[PDB]
Formats: sequence, structure tokens, C-alpha cells
Amino acid sequence: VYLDRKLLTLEDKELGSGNFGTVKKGYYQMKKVVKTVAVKILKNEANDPALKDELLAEANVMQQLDNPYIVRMIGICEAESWMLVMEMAELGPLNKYLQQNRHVKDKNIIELVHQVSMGMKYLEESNFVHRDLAARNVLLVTQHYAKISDFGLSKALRADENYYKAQTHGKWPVKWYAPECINYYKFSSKSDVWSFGVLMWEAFSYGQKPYRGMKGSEVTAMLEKGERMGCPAGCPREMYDLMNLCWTYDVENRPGFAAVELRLRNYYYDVVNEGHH
Ligand SMILES: Cc1ccc(Nc2cc(N[C@@H]3CCCC[C@@H]3N)nnc2C(N)=O)nc1C
Repeated sequence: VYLDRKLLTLEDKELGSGNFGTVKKGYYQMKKVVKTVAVKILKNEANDPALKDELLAEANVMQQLDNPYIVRMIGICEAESWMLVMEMAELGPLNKYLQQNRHVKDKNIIELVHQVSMGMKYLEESNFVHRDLAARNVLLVTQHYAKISDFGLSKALRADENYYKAQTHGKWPVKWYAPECINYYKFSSKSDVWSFGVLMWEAFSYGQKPYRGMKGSEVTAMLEKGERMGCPAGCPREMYDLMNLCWTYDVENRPGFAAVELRLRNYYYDVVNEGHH
């Protein structure tokens, strides 16, 4: 899990940023080949060991995860600051990508979000909760290969319960969070299913923000009235129905990722069939 700093080559060039630190590109000298990597580098802290073991927990989460639609952790490295080293998804976050490519085809969008449901189905089976599932946190390896990343808020569930109970917190991505998260601070796979719904909407809206121009409270207000974001331009009705099904207020009646993955899998093949015609 710990890596040799003298096998890692960083590039002065920065790729991204978040109030944990920054994202840069680099290379790790593997056994025979050199492998390209993305590295999370910490705001060299205080000494406020908050970020420090968020990174540690995040990395311990990721080393348990083995799946083609989850980003892979290469390892950690302590130097100037703390570094989390991951396999690189070159095309970057899904939302920025679709914002810069308004003419990706609908079928290609279905392909990518179904790939995300396969990763989440696996995550569900593994009794991990992601708690930050958004389009900014889906990364493109190619225009036809998506992976889930950014496991900073993630939790492994206890063997005796089906949800995780937040106690405190910093900012929450409220617009992606299910009502039971905001109301009872309970996070489960079903509430990841709710976020996946918002993720679908972002995707079919080519990277536009959900609940445009509203604050958390206006969002909570809308949803309690039973209101929901409408159908994005050009989004198939079957995919919009699945969105609304993900936004089932009542957790018990909201589907899990097995049902959601199967629904997407079938519809993608129906579309692949029609296209051949
Ligand atoms: C242009 C570009 C290209 C590749 C990546 N790659 C990654 C980015 C990332 N986290 C950031 C945090 C800030 C918001 C966007 C994103 N969720 N985590 N892991 C990778 C990875 N393993 O590849 N990022 C960018 C910005």
C-alpha cells in the first residue's frame, strides 16, 4: 500500500483541485513498464489531522475494491505532503467532458451511465456506501469507458446494519442527497440510488447542474411537494422514468442497484438492436 517516492515522477502541471488539495499527473515506475497515474496531494495541514486520516480511510476503502468500473488505488506515499496515487482516467470528470462535447450521442450516454450502475451494483453487493455519487466523480478512461472515483465520504457498513449514521459533518452535496440523508442522516445503498438518479439527469443534460439556481432549502421545499426535475432535452422516456424511480421518496420502495442495473442493461441492448437497423 505504501509506495517508493523515488519511483514516482510528478509533473509541474496541475489537472484539478478540491479543498483537500490538488490533482496532478505523474508516472510510477512499475515492475517493467512505467504507469501513468493521478495523484491526490494534500493541503499540507496545520497540524490539523483531519484531512490526514480522511485520506487514510479513503485509501483503505479503495484497496478493498476490485472492479472494472471503480478507479483503482495504486497506493499511498508520504513525503512533502500526503499523496494518494491512483490509476489515471485521462479524459477526466464526466460532467466537464459532456459540457465540452455537446454532441456525444444519446446511446453513448446510456452506455456510460449503465457502466456506472454496474460499478454501483458491485459496490452495493460489497456493502460499501459511496455518499458522493455525482457526475464530477465519474471519470472517463475513454469516451466509452467510465469509472467511479472520489471515495472520500465513503463508508464500509457494519455487518449488523444496512445504513451508516452520520454524526457531524462539513458541507454536504445536498442536491445529490436523498431525503432520509437530510432528515435522519442515514446513508445506505438506496440513497446512493437516489444520487445515481441525479447523476443520470446531469449526464443526459450534458453536464449541467441540477436544481439550477436553488439553495438547499428551496430544493428540500420542492421535493417535499413531490416535485422532481423534468425530462432533459432528447432524453428517452424510458431513462426519465428510471430517474424518477430513483427519486422514490420512501426508501423501502426505492429500488436497489441490481434492479437499476438490469433496467439499464436491457434498455441499452434494445437501443443497440434498433441502431443496427
Ligand atoms: C482534467 C482531469 C483529468 C483526469 C482527472 N482524474 C482524477 C480526478 C480526481 N478527482 C477530481 C477532484 C476535483 C473535481 C474533479 C475530480 N472528481 N480523482 N481521480 C482521478 C483519476 N484517478 O484519474 N481529473 C481531471 C480534473
